[PDB]
Amino acid sequence: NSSLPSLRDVFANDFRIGAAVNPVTIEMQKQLLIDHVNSITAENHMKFEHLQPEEGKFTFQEADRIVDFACSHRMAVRGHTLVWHNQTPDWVFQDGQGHFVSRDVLLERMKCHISTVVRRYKGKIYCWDVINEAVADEGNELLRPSKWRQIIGDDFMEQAFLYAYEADPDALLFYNDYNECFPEKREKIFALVKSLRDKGIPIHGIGMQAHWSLTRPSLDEIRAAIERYASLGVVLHITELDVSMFEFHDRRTDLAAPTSEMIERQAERYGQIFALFKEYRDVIQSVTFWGIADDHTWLDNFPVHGRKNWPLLFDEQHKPKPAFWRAVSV
Amino acid sequence: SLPSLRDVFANDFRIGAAVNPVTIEMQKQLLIDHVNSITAENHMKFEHLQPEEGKFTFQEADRIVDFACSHRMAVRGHTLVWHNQTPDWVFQDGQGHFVSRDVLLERMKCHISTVVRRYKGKIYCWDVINEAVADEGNELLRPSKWRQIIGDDFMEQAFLYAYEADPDALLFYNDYNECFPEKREKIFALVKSLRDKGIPIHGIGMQAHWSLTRPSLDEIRAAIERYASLGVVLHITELDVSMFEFHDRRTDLAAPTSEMIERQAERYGQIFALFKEYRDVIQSVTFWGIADDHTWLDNFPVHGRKNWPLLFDEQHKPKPAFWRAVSV
Ligand code: NA
Ligand code: NA
Repeated sequence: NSSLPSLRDVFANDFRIGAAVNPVTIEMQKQLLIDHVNSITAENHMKFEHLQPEEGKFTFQEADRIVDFACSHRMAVRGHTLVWHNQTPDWVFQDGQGHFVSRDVLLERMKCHISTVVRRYKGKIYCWDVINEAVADEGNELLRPSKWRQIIGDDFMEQAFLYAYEADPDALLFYNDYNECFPEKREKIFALVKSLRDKGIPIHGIGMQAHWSLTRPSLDEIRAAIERYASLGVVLHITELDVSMFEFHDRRTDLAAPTSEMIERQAERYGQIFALFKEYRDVIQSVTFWGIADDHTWLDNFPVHGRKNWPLLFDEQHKPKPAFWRAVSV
Repeated sequence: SLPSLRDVFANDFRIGAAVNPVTIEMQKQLLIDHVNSITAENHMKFEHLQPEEGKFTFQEADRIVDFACSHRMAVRGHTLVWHNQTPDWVFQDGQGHFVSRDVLLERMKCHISTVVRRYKGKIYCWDVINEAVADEGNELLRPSKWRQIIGDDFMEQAFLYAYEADPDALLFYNDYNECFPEKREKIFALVKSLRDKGIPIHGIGMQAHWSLTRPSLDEIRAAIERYASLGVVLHITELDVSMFEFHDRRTDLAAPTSEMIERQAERYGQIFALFKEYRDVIQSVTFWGIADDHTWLDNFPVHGRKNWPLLFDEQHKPKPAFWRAVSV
């Protein structure tokens, strides 16, 4: 590593380079993070259930440790995430009686959470994934079902963005989602963000999660999605990048190591992706990987529990993989 | 489908490889995919072209030239007059005594004329004189039989014979350790002297048999500048980056270490950035091979010790060095 290029430095004129972390991986992967990144996202500890597990019980200790680490290494922080259909406790939607709460009560609870969390980190966190994954990932409807949407109505997203803007009007506010380059879902995401900007809602950016495979989305699909979203005038962040060794249909559990062909194709794929991101450096301002090295990745247990995946630029011993050298040489 | 080296550097310089007929077959697709210049590693040296007086054995050189010409590759001719790889007959009479100056010039002229005329129109440049400057000491030139018999104008004569045989060729002085300041100044003085005398010497060949740390980038830049100030063409003729420092004769390693691989990558990125910077004065960069399955450094200076000096590995895959070189 002594003579290795530093990712944040190679890309200094193009975009920030980020990693998702938690307090345990900050300790386990500390030197890689120090050597390579200039942005951090909490993998889990700024989600609703990890910040307000019971009403009026806020548990900021883990998030605080992550922000302290970033600020002491001059790293930016992306806040992830305020309003999502997952990892939100049931209390949020329920009354004492158990029944679903009203629209007005859920809006009050949404405003209080957003206000308390965003004001705590104002001046340290420069952007927030305000809405995560509201667009349908299947079928013909625009929006996924969720209790937020069921109880408030379809303007729940408008309200979330307005509450976050009031809490920190200097933050950049994002709509964040995955499968963002598949054309049908891209058109839904575009339509949604267009309609919010067309009402004056303070949505400043689109977060492209980029939970990609070796084959999907194609490079033409990524190009088309970057152009489509940039044409709205928003900022783009690539927010959760990883390149899975398995396609969505491949649910094998038996592989104890990637083949040479997988390792070589992943290297080619990461070179191709970074060349494209560099080509769109005027609209992409940050690329965050959902991790930093193959000793920790959510893809070990998703979408198949208990297997192993090798999705990042560094291996389990924190050494650069063939993908690293192609990524940094674009 | 990787970037092609000749394409990456199309606006900067040719990209070459040393070959022989066995490595053209073993590395054929890498050559076709990457280079636009070829040098014969061995088979255009005097002992491989005229092993006995009047016996010319062009078959292997012809095969290398045919390959190049069939793939739109230039050819650098290597080498006409050198103290190495020249048969004993050249300097001897029938009674085994050394021949006179005039007989050796006749032999030098006959060899150069026959060899250069055969490839005229196909080979665009020649390393006419190889490695004439000394290692150490204050003496400018190393002793050699060529120099002993003819006198110090042997180089002047070789260049005039080569020019006569093909006035359209670029004629080079080629040498190694070309960026060490003491040797650099001798090479400068020698070429300057020939040039000012009107000798048709057009180019300096910088062999660039380098290590991970020597010469320094500052040494390489000074040498490029010093030689370019002569007004000659510059070719990097025999580039390789040894995983061992020259005096390191260690034999214990079966594979490059991660540190070796990563330092070599940084080194090759530094060197190509510098070459690119000096694109105005450098017109070709040839490596002394193309992939680590064949390299003279596997047996020099330690016989049978493997080295890993080039941009592609033994399986013809790009190394970290490839990616940093093309990144510049
Ligand atoms: Na940018
Ligand atoms: Na040039």
